[PDB]
Amino acid sequence: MIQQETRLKVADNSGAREVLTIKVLGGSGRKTANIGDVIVCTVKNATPGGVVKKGDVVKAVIVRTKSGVRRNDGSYIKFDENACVIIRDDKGPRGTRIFGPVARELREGNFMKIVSLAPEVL
Amino acid sequence: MKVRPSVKPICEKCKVIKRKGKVMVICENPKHKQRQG
Amino acid sequence: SRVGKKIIDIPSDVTVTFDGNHVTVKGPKGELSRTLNERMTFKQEENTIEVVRPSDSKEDRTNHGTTRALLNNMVQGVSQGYVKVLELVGVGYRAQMQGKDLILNVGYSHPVEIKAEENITFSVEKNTVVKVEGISKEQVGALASNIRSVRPPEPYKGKGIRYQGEYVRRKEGKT
Amino acid sequence: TKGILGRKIGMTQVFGENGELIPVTVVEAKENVVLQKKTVEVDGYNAIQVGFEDKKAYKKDAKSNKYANKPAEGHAKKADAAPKRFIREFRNVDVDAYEVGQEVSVDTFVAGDVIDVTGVSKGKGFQGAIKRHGQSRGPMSHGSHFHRAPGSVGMASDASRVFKGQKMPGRMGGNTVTVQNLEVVQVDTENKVILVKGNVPGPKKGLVEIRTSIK
RNA sequence: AUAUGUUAAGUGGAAAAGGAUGUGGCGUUGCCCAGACAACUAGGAUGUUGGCUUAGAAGCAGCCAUCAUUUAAAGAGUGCG
RNA sequence: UUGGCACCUCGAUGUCGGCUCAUCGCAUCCUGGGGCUGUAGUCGGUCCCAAGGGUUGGGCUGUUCGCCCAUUAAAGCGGUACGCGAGCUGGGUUCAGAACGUCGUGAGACAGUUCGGUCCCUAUCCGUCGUGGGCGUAGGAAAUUUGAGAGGAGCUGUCCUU
RNA sequence: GGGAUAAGUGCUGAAAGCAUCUAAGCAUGAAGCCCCCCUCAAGAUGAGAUUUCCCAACUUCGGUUAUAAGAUCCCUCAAAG
Ligand SMILES: [Mg+2]
Ligand SMILES: [Mg+2]
Ligand SMILES: [Mg+2]
Ligand SMILES: [Mg+2]
Ligand SMILES: [Mg+2]
Ligand SMILES: [Mg+2]
Ligand SMILES: [Mg+2]
Ligand SMILES: [Mg+2]
Ligand SMILES: [Mg+2]
Ligand SMILES: [Mg+2]
Repeated sequence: MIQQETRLKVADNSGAREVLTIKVLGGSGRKTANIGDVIVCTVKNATPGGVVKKGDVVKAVIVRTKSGVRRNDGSYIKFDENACVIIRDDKGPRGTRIFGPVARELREGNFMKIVSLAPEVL
Repeated sequence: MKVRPSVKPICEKCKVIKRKGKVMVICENPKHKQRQG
Repeated sequence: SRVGKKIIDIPSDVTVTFDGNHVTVKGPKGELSRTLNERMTFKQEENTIEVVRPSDSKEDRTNHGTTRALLNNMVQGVSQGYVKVLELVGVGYRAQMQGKDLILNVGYSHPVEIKAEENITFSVEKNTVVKVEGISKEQVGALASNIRSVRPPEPYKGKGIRYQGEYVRRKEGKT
Repeated sequence: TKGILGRKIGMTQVFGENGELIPVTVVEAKENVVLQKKTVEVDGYNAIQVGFEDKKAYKKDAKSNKYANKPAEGHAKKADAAPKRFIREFRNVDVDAYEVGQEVSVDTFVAGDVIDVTGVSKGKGFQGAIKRHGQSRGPMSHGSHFHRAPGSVGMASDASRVFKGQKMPGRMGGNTVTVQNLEVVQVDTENKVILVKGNVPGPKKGLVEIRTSIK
């Protein structure tokens, strides 16, 4: 469950350290998001340098919610923080050094570049 | 189809007819299709 | 009604048989039957039919001249048979018979099946010319207007199911 | 075709092909018999009626429902049968099958049939507008005294009445409702159960009506 | 209810500029068994586009100049172009 | 809509917005079907048919409005005492305090600002949401049903193949 | 998914020798309309239908006495309130 005005850690070296969501894109009236959902968001704490800077409005994909996802075999997965990877409007990222574990459930959302730049996917 | 109270021939080849209670004009170019309304 | 004074409607070996209110026309390709009218009366004096209107009113003058055309078009497709020819234009439009029913390929994602009915034979000449043949002018006009509701002609190139001598109004629209 | 009566035992889960967990409602569709065959020549419509759970016979000083009465003896005697607690008609079935007295067993369905399950709801009692209907409640602070009331019930004096269909409070209620396009996943013939995929309306030991999908 | 009409819209049982005919009634009028009005198809001309000829334009940028007759009969082309 | 008129109400017809709950028109915002195009396609434009359903979340302003950030298939326009306060708030404003500007000799005033400023009601009838009792249904019962009718539903994106 | 249609699209076809979607006909045509789907429904006073059960005498039969099938009071309860 990630809605408007949730602070998320940014899980790569795209230039951002914290980001808050404006809208959950998708359909009209869409309230929450989970792993694999793209959100549009403004960075609040930014690294000095990098690419993005404080006050940019970026699109970004959800990796590793704290209220994680359910799988077809009745399995679950949950994480200790909400994280996020800033993408570059072709489902490809801005950085090359994605941090932290990524949920498996975005392999099927054509985020294969985010998977290959990541640590162990679970 | 141009609906208008004032249906008229626009060129000389356009003809004026009544279909189902309404005054229409028929012509070879389809820009002169009119029905009155 | 000058189509009603010329109410001769000259027959042939086709033998027109009245039935009182309506008329059946039989011949070499026969058995058409049509409930015509009540006011228009009928007389076969020696060999031809005749359609006579009373009272000279507007309803009796409209409905009389149609009733001559309803005798005459029954007795002439049973005499000869009505044919309306329709044509494909386009790069890769191939009509062909599936036996009794006709199958089009007009640029869709699917073939279009025009299922036949009685008194109608579909014949394709060279995959681009289709003939509809039959004995009644309304039934071979109705099915010769469903073949081109599949794909009507188009102004910018001409592609689509045409009639035989149709003048397709064309435009010159370039990028 | 293929109607049957049962009762809700409860709810479990089952694993399937490639280990997929699928939720499951166990329905004990036991001892159903065909109890009266109805014909258009007598009634106007073709149906059978199935009696579900047999109860004890006629007793003279019976004070409760588990002993049948004399109209229910003689009705379930015209078929060679025991008197049943629940009796329902099924008119989607073919009337030319189902001889009267047939024990319509649990293996009329195969794993993978689409079905409709008809049952009553739970029944919640007298409930208010934001629970009986999905109404937005008022603000809980900022001075307000409107929380769980219904809102306005009309317009002022054009329509000087309240229109019907107003969605006011009252009994949430156990009323009949169908869930459509459920699957049968597993038919245990010896236990006489059906595992239907998902949840069906009603409380436990209720009554269901598993018949095949009209869609 | 009689008698004679009218209207076909439920007009009756709410409008206007205008738009059309839809039928009534009353005229005036010019056409015609020397055969009209359709429609039938059949000659469609020619010097010649002649001139200003006009991007060449030869029914047509625009000035028309638009005379004779291949002719029973059509135009220095009615006109679609 | 701004008005005009002064007909109802001054032994009271009580409040602008917002909230909750809506409902109705169609002069249609999206989706449906068409005509025309100065419509190649992709897009459009314009007109016609149509109310079935749908028609976002924030920032600023008390604001209606408006601007703006995001979206969305679309973020329709109106009517219902500018719908709805014996359903709610009371920010806006006609109360007493105080202050500025301005005006007045003054007490004061502005319809200029600014800070603060008590929201009563146990539902009789109608109407609505549930629920029982009585009687009728030409014998009395138990059980299953017919459906005259009424109500609910009804939206739509994206992607892949062609 | 069916019917019937809107705007539209036609076929045949006169009136009006032609032409003409209309006048007589014949089609086709939408998230709309009617079904289809889901509920609720014989207080549907038109009160429906099927199946099963029950069958009285006293007695100006006025009524009473009892009762049938069936219920209910009461009592134990909740899947119901
Ligand atoms: Mg005009
Ligand atoms: Mg709320
Ligand atoms: Mg009120
Ligand atoms: Mg009227
Ligand atoms: Mg006065
Ligand atoms: Mg409209
Ligand atoms: Mg009031
Ligand atoms: Mg003061
Ligand atoms: Mg002073
Ligand atoms: Mg204070």
